[PDB]
Amino acid sequence: GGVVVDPKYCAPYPIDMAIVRKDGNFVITDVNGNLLFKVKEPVFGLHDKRVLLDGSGTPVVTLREDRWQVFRGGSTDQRDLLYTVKRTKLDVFLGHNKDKRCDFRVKGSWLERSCVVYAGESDAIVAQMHRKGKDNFSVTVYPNVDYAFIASLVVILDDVNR
Repeated sequence: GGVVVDPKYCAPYPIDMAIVRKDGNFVITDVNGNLLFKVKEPVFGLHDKRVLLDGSGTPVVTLREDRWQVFRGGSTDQRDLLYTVKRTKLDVFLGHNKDKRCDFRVKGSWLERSCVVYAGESDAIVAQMHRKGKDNFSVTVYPNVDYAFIASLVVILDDVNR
């Protein structure tokens, strides 16, 4: 129940995330510094779409906007819809969920660096933010949890703050 984007983005040990900023084009890498994804606006003069790229520049997911849809790779087609995010904090429904139990939810505060992601029908914590051009927080992704999936929520939490 931890695979959302691709089972390949699921490690057997916890992965700490980090955001670094050099119009929301920034990077999320691990805390040692290795780039996990590059986050960018796909079109100049268009702030409602962002794309997560791996280090080869290949699109992993595309987020398109109080409501966001996240798509496979570099697409915005309904046939590539992975999940929808609705603004206790954020609720996450996978594509097949056409109705009203969340598959995941986000609670806590972005500015307090207390974001925590929970699996719906189990309430298991799958990711946890900790307060520390690096931003003032880390996000631990727990084993077998899809870290590309957690990265978009970070992207979405950052979208709401900005």
